Amino acid sequence: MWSHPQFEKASTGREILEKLERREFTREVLKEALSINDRGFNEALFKLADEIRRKYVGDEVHIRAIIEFSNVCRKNCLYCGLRRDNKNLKRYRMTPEEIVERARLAVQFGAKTIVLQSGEDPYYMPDVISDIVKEIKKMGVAVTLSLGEWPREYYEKWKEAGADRYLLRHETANPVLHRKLRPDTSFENRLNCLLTLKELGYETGAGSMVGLPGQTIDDLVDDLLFLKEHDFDMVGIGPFIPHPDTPLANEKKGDFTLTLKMVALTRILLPDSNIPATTAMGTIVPGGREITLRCGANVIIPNWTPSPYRQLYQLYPGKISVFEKDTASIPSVMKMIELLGRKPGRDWGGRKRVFE
Ligand SMILES: Nc1ncnc2c1ncn2[C@@H]1O[C@H](CSCC[C@H](N)C(=O)O)[C@@H](O)[C@H]1O
Ligand code: SF4
Ligand SMILES: [Cl-]
Ligand SMILES: [Cl-]
Ligand SMILES: [Cl-]
Ligand SMILES: [Cl-]
Repeated sequence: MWSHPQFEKASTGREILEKLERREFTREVLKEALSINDRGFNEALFKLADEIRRKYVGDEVHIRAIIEFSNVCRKNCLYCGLRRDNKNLKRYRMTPEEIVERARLAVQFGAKTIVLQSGEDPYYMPDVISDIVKEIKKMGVAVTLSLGEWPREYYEKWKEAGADRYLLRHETANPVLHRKLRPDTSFENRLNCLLTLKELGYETGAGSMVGLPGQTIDDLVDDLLFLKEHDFDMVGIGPFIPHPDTPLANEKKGDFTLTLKMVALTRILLPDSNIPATTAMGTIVPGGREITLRCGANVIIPNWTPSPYRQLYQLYPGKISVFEKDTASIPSVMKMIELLGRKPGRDWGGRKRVFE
């Protein structure tokens, strides 16, 4: 019959940016934004996200000092170096005293939030965690937990102990892919944990990997819409990095640009959310965290795990620099912040509601 030509790419690209600026976040708009492979479009997207960042979360880059206190995990996620079937990794557990005193040292170096992260290690759950949380809360700082999926009763105990925030990335909002990559659990379980945490009054963090095997652009759009639906306080996003001692060893690595676009779109969708420049972004590209901080991120998470454990928390290859002294990360990120013309957080850096 009659013809159906495409609009010119330049004019399409400009209309998408205009729709984002007017906050018309249709599925087709988000899909096209993630599908365009044009450096000028991408740069404009990043500039929009940076503008939104400046307006609604300002110039503070919040520093969260993480202690990865055990690499023992009862789960078997296909992507993760810590999966239980990986026997080519030395496992470790830190004592409560080691954890508490290491947190105290971060606080003295100026960290206003301590993040405690581990594999799903039953040793500590729930009472050892509670005791550690109570001790760190006496230091005058925020406490964030990232311990995986546990019963409501454990989450309730940890909140009573004084925990402020919980990070539980949704990983992938595609339920079919979620079950294939995380064969012990389900997207439904993961979402129920996130809903429970919010109900209990935690500030909650979700987020996802970009470039997982079997994940499409339509799946990434579903990730963005899920994030928007829940108005998450925090969103952690990074590229999938294949680990050699996992079933996903020979799969494609996630793409840096596409991941940066996911960060920028997250900022645009959730203007006053706390969004880190993740270590995975710094792993895949030299200076990756600094780039991400100019594309909508406003949080950085220096690695505060001590030797000799630090080098064993091998979620993905390249994660830990072996040349670094284990107290170098906090000063390092402070210098990075200074060089970007930003400033460290003044207070605990809790999510505020200033948009709308
Ligand atoms: N191969 C890989 N590439 C990139 N990020 C990875 C990865 N393996 C794991 N991660 C990320 O590292 C995060 C921490 S795992 C530790 C916390 C807890 N076990 C949990 O699963 O929530 C995960 O949420 C995941 O998104
Ligand atoms: S992602 Fe978290 S739950 Fe899954 S294997 Fe790794 S440490 Fe365990
Ligand atoms: Cl945090
Ligand atoms: Cl994160
Ligand atoms: Cl990361
Ligand atoms: Cl670091």
